[PDB]
Amino acid sequence: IEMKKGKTFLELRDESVPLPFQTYEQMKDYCEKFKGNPRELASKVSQMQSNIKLPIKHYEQNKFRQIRLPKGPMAPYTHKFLMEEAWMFTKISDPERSRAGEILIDFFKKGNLSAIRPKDKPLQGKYPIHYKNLWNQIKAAIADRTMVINENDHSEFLGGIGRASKKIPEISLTQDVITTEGLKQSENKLPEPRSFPRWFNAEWMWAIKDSDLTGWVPMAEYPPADNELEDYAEHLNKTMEGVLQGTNCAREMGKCILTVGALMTECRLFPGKIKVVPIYARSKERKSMQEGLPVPSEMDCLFGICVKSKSHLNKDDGMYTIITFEFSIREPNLEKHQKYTVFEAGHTTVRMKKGESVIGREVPLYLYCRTTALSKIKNDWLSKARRCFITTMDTVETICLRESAKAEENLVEKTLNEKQMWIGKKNGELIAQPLREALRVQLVQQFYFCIYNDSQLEGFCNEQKKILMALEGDKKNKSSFGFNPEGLLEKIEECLINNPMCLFMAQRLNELVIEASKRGAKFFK
Amino acid sequence: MEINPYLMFLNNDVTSLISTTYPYTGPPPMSHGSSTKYTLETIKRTYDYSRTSVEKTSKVFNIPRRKFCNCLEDKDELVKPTGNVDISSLLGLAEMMEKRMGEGFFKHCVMEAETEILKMHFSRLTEGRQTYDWTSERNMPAATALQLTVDAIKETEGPFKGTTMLEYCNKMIEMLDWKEIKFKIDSIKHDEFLIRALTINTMAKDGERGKLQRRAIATPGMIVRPFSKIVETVAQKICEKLKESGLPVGGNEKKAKLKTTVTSLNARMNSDQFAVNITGDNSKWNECQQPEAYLALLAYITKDSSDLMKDLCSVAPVLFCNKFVKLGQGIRLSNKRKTKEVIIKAEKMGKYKNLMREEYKNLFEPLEKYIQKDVCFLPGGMLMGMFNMLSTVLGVSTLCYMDEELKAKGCFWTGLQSSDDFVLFAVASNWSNIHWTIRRFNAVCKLIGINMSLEKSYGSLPELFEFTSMFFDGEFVSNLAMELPAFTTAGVNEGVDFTAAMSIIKTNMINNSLSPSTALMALRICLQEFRATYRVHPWDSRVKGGRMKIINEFIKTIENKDGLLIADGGKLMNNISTLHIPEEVLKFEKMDEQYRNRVFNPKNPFAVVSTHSFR
Amino acid sequence: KFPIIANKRMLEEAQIPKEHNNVALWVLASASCINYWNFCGPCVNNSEVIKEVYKSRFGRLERRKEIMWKELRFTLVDPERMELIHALGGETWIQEANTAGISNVDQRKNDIRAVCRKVCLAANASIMNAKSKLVEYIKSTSMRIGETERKLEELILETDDVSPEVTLCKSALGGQLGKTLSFGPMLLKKISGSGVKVKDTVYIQGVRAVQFEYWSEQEEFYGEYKSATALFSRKERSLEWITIGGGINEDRKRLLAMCMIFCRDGDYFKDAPATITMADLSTKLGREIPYQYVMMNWIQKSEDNLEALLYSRGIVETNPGKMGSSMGIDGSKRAIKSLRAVTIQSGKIDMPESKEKIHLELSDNLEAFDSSGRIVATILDLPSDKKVTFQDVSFQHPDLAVLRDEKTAITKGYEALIKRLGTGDNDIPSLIAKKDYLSLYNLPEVKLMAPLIRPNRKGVYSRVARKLVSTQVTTGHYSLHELIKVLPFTYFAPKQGMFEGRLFFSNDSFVEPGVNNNVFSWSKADSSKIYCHGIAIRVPLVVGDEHMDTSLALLEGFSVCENDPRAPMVTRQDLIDVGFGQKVRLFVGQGSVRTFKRT
Repeated sequence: IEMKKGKTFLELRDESVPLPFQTYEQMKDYCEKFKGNPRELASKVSQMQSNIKLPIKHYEQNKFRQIRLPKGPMAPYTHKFLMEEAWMFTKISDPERSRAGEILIDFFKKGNLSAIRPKDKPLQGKYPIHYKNLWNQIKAAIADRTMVINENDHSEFLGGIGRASKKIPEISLTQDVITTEGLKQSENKLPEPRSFPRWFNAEWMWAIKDSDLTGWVPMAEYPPADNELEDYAEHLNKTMEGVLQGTNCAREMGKCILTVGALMTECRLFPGKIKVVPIYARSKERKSMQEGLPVPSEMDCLFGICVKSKSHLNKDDGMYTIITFEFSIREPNLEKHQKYTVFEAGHTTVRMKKGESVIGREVPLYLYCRTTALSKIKNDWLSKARRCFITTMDTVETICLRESAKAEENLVEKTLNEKQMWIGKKNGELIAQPLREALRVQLVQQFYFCIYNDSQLEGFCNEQKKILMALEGDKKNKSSFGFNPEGLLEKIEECLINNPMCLFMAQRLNELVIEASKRGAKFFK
Repeated sequence: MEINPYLMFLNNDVTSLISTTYPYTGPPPMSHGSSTKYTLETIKRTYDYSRTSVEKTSKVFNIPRRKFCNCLEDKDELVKPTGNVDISSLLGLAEMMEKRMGEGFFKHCVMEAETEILKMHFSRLTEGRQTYDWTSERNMPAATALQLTVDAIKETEGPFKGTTMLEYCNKMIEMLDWKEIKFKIDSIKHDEFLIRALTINTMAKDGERGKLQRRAIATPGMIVRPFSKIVETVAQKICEKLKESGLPVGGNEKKAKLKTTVTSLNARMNSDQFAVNITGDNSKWNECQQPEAYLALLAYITKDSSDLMKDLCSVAPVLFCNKFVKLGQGIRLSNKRKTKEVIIKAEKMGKYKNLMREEYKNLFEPLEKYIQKDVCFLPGGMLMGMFNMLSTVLGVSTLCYMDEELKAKGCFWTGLQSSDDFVLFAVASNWSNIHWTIRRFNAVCKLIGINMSLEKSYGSLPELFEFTSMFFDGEFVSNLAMELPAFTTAGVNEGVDFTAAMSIIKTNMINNSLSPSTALMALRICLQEFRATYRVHPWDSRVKGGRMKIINEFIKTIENKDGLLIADGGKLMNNISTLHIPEEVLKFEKMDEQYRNRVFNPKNPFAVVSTHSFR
Repeated sequence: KFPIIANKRMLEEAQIPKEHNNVALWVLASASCINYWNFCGPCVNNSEVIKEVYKSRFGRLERRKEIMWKELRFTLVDPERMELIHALGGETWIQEANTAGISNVDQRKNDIRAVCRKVCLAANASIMNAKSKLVEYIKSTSMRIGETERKLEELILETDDVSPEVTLCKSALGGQLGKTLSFGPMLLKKISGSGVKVKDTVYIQGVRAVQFEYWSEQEEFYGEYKSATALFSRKERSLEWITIGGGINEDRKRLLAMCMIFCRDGDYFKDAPATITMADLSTKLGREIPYQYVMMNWIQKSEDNLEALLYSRGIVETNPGKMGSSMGIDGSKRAIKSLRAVTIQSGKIDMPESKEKIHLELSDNLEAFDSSGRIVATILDLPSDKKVTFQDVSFQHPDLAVLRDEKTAITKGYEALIKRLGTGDNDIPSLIAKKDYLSLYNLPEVKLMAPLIRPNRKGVYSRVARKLVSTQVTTGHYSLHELIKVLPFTYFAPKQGMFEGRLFFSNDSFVEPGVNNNVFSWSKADSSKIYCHGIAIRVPLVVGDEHMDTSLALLEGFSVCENDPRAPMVTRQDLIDVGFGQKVRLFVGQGSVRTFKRT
């Protein structure tokens, strides 16, 4: 028994070999009899070490430097939906009509949508007429009880603005044709660099606040318990959920979830067709106007509408297109809102408590129009936004066990209610809050990571780790040493373009090293 | 007011908050693609890291063959990557490692791998991420291409009745010499079939934590698959006995290895000496590994063993010394206004080179020599995520080095190495000899292509180092390799997906990457994901779905709602202490006997084998 | 649509019709077919075969069911279980669940030490009767210790387990000691030397001053903190030298800081931190505190204080040959730089033993003294009060336990409401049959429960509750459960306002009609029971229909009616503007909708 040999294989084997050897047999004999001569090897490694100039820095004599950010216009809003400038009409939830096609029709019946009649001239936009005619067609379709749109003139345009052209077979090609058409290799465009955003902090703060309504995110049930471990775990999970669910970030999470759950089905059952889809969410409880305590109130909310183009999700890496018509009661700013076309759609009403009664105060109303694309992978990634809770949970438990182990006793409530964590600076002075209040910041960080996820963010997060470890070593009086910091600075500066999250994180990281310079000796000013 | 979610790093550690820096695990929405330009840049950097210029036209293709091994030139600026290997030093390191572990070590390992292979069925090859068909010229799972190959063999020259790995390999060998080969219908000649077998395609999939540097992960065919499996089996049998080998497994065992290493160090180094750490990160671990050195190493290994293994292990190396690479989708043209756009393949880009831009041109002409129709005759490198065990063995060989020049100075080193990431521990008695030791180590590493990064490799005093996302410290070893399932992509069956997810969560808990509350949250999340996947809900809920209409109609005939299945308006009963236990085993005695027997009825038209399968 | 494949004869033999209710089910088939098959299909008896085949899994389940779960504890590191090691013990936590072994001694030690801590703390409520209240608590505290119902007047002596509380409570009994000490959680001991007390001052904010005491002579001791031995010598308010035997990063830091405080070495005994000036309160509610315990407490607040204290101790650069025995700021075993007068090593320092027993004298602050001062224990070295459930215990004397909480108050109120029934005249059923509800708004028990009500909006709660009560009484349709649930609110004048659907107590809890809740729950088929935080209570009566009529216990001026989807969903506010003969749907709970009609 043996591996019966061919011919071509043997020829290759005798061919593909090291330089001095031209046959497998010579190389084999040299190998099977290779002996050790550590002296020549030592001389060789010393020669290599001599002809190499390996620098070794200690971060103390040659410290780091502040990062040089790009320069130019501010980075605009990028996410698909609106977080802080949003607005929503409300109504009671019927379990017999708990579907988008039904919720939208019901919202439309009372005739509050039909009153939305944007005027011709916008404030800032590009193709207002298309958006306006499309809005009229949407209302018409909803009136017809079918979410479909037959005519394909505007959608076709707005979907083809990205790319649309003819195609000539290579076989039908000559040199004279080329010289006539001036054909060339399609130049590839690069993302333009942008400046630091001056609105991220506001959105973060707004998200930290507590919403009036609560129960945006649905969750599963809690199985039985059989010992103290599962009881403690259940207690901790319930506490954290009760703390977060009443946050404005949860609202956006639930909205994304319920809208993607419908888009992923529309791109599946009505591909190649134009459909209409709402941007809605469902609540389960509020806070009394006379008392700051929770109260059961199941309700539905509609922030806007999202139209769908032809989507097959099997070609062009499954890229498809949509169009958003969102509601707002806050006039825009030119920088943050660049991709948005805006209108003024009549007025609306606001409701607030008045003693033992409710009143209504009319305000204007705006309509935010925008176009954007998506894919199947982005859908699978957004639908799984509940995982953000898992990440936040880990951070909490990390803090709530380590301490509990140092003292050897349950310190969960004590640390949650007492342990102070720096969150920011006010009036040139630090700000601290309990862990129970910093959970919100952690969750918002994870969420924003989930939204602006991209290669740039991957590089930023993979690189900042080294700076963090170097800083930690500095704290504990350890002579951190490196090889080429400036190269790392360049690696990090090259991945900073048209992604506000990375820019904000870089600025805050510079601020961090600045503040730590008061206690560290590895950073410039 | 302002915000800075890093100020919590001042009065706290990093091992407790570092997780907040990276997003949650899952499929990357980046869509890292495998274009032609990226592949060409890769090939260029490969040929360049070869610091030589020699060639030798072959006789099977009439093509040059850049022989970048044992022919080092262009010594200038050698801190940058290199690929020219020295065989003498390689065999010397292998000899050192053998001496350390023992004499009949390699022999014992190769014997074990052999005996394991003998009783192996070729069907094993069906277990693989993906491959590249040599008939349809596409990428598919292993089973599909295997069926294609076997039925083509049947159609052309009768069936394959071996039913074993060895007969399969010998059949492949024989097929290398067949002049005509058929397949469903069409046939081909010898040269084309050879090429197809030596073809490779660049896959875009790159899914993992840390870094998705696998833009152009390889996707070989089926001919070379079994030999690669054999070599990997041997390299694995070897890496097990090595203390500094964290590849085959991770977690508990990994922490054990870490602490064993550290304690042995503390108990070995003399009082005068003081240690240090380095967070190494090998760069271009795929564009500097050459199969020729692997071949010489395998030869030196099997030198004293059955010639069977000597010849067998020498198959995949040569198959990688000659590997045609499938260039991705060809470039496209366009007029000024972009109203017209032409599309051309790669094979014809050499026909319109006068039009492409410079950066794309200067990257194409020097390689036109090696092109045949649409591919590039890459004579070396190692792009696949293969031979990881073998590369790890080579690294461990690098670490087991020691001579008298060091001993005289009272210094040494040690550490641990993954595939392309490692951690070093130097020892000395002066704040300068440490630098000399580091430079010596870098030199010995560069002698054989193993390079190191400078913008991603740092160091610090002994207490703080990082390895495979496991940020070690004086204590509080923190992991970050939290995995999760995915139903939509892998819908194996309704019955088996939840139990598999429970087992996965249990495992993650074992590796300490998960905690009780975190595990419970993940469970309550995966349950909802499952339900939404198979479009199922409980009975209490007021849903109106297609399965739900009939499920809501048939709910009033039962009382043991607890015993109901999740797939059938059920509720959860498992918990942390009941993961290894499937819900079925947990509800058997509780399910109303009627429903029970109605489910476990083997007289049905279709892990506990349920009447819930999706054939 | 029908991706799932199936068999054909297997389908017809089971008579599976397609589109049973517009569900095709199907060779191919859908998934709903599986539901139709498992809900209405053939019946087999193969349970035994399944169990036999899956014996390994079902034996694992049996084993799991064969467990006696125990407590868990957070801590660190200084086959049948491998199937569960994931859930048995991690690295920061661990559970002592056992299988067959039983021995109840160390748990008994924990219980006795906990209760001793408890009682010794309870005695810290006066200024003069310390010893008296203490001893009387002891004599009034008995326990079912282990299996024997023993008292807590002999266990403290029979036991041999050094501790601050054991000693602090046994000295009053004239019990024997072991020459051991307790400076906070740390454990100390003397080796050689001796001295005398001496006084000195220390400033706060740079202006004030406070007196502390120390020793001026040389004296060596043996420190011992969790997972860490040590040896050192104190001389004239300063630490001369010290050596540590067993290494743990966190433990070595706290032990060193505690020994430094014991030696009062450092400048923070000359001046004080700017954090102390925030308080300058070396005092309890009405008692005094030394400077050492204040400093310690300041350490417990944050590790930054520990780092500052350690920086106060001189830091220098280690010289060759000493790295192996050097130290770092974070306890690092070896480092280029270390602290002055330090020595690290491996192996725990063998602790000496003293075979000489003595008795001490308690003071006003219960501080014990053996001789030449040399305090051995005190309350100052104890943790803060930690509530823990005590079982197998009897505690009779006042101050035993407050045993008064809003939850228990509500429980007792409801128990009284239930007992009042009493199946007799001048009780709930007689007033019901008589239709005299006004008297219900004047009972004593409701008056006792009134203080537990949210005061700001109690009028509206009372209004609604009286509405429900009268509407259920007059008509004769009622349900004792919901009545008793809402009664405690029918005791204050009714007023106008906005109601939401919940009745809130003063502890931020609440109750809601027509639904169940932890505080109050009940269900049919067990109507003789009323749960209160899971505590099942009994009804002195029996009913089969008095509760079945709840059509008026949900809303005030409405009554349930037959379901009708056409009726529109509404809220609790617009209800006022409804008419008659106008049905309306409305949520009565979580995903629970019901139809209602006026009157």
